[PDB]
Amino acid sequence: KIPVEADFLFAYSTVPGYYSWRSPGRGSWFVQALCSILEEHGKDLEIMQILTRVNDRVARHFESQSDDPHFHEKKQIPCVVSMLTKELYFSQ
Amino acid sequence: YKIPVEADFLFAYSTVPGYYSWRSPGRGSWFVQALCSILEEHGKDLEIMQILTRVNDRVARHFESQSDDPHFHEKKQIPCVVSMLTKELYFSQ
Amino acid sequence: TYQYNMNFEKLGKCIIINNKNFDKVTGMGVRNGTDKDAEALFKCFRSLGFDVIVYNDCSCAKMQDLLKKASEEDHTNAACFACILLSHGEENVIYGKDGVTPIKDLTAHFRGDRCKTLLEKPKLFFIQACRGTELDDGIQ
Amino acid sequence: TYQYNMNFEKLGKCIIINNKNFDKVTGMGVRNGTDKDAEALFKCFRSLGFDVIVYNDCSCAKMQDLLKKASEEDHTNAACFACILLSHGEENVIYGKDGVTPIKDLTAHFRGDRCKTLLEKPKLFFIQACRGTELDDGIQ
Amino acid sequence: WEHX
Amino acid sequence: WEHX
Amino acid sequence: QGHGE
Repeated sequence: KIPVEADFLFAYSTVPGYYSWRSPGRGSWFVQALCSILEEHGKDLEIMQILTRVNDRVARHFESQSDDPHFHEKKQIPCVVSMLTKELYFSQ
Repeated sequence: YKIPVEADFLFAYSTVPGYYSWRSPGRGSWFVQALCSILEEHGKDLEIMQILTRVNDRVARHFESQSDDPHFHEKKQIPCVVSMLTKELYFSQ
Repeated sequence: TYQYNMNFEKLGKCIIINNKNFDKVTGMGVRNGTDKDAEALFKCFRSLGFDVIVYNDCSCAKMQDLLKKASEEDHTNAACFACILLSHGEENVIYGKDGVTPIKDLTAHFRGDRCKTLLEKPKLFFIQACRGTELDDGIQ
Repeated sequence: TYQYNMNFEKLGKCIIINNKNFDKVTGMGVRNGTDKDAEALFKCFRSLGFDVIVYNDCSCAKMQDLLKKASEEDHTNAACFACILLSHGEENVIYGKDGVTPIKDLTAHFRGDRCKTLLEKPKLFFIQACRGTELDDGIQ
Repeated sequence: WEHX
Repeated sequence: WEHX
Repeated sequence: QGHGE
């Protein structure tokens, strides 16, 4: 038998309860980071290594800019939830 | 410049949201038994996510609750890993 | 062994739900830049080997039907499945053009007991949406 | 690079909360087998290089205070931090012998802005507890 | 087995 | 910079 | 494959 919830992987652009920043001209932070890491390592890195790098890229390379002193200089950290039971590579 | 306050946290739950987690009165829980087992064998040479992925497999496969009730009989369990880590994690070197 | 088997004819189907415009009743504004994401995403997953299709401004019933239908297909020759949701959202839920729909109800359709052809195969969901209103201030 | 820097004087503190007995009023029963898990974990984490501490039958106030004080010590010379919770639970909650307390409130003491010395360092939490009352039946 |  |  | 430290 196999657990019915097994082998699922969720990659949220943000941890529970927070905002996800999106730039009208450049697109969202999460997607931007995800695409650049995948278009450069998608074929050679394990899914978890990839998303970990996306996590860092989003946590570092970004910082919001808005008027309201309340939404000024804000950060973001993606969240990965894994029920995988094997390593995942998109090749071979 | 800055870093998110929620960054660098990793949560390894014995079960997915909304479900039970099994434990033996003489053996211990499935998640812990598995975790310790894998850590003994690979704690020093596997990335944290590799170890927990292997722990997910072991819990999902090896075990099955043996109870004399149609409801609690032969049920499964799948661990859950939540990661906000921003780097690979090795416990040595 | 220790890695999922990728030795199949197809890598898998990739559903990209790109919600940009919403109904007035929802009170949600236009998600400018979401088209930029959808296209970058389309190329990336396409390059990985996915057979991706992009559905725009979907209603909650539409998103529900899309996922349900996709779970009913035959993935016997597929290595895995992937779905990307781009929309407005709140903790545990996501917005259709006409309202909100539970994220679990979207992914539940793929539980092992409801999609035999994807059993033991990875099911991936990438979500770009909000999950609350708290802001991360950062430190140092 | 891509790995957390592990070159510190010590690997880190490993806090184990071993909850076995609960107040009759909580309606919770004895968790037989938990000492088995607690000893296995301690032996296992000591081998990894952690300075492990084992706590038993903790109240909610104790769990909270215990972790708050840990987040206030000086971790400057540690590579990371690890906490393991063994108790009864429900979605988002962990039991004390006392009653119930949110997991988020226990881990928040270590957020980046409340524990500057563990900043940019991995904060690990292993949790053995239930998170609802559903049973996974299995497949195949 | 029992549950937690 | 807006939000979702 | 196999990760490399």
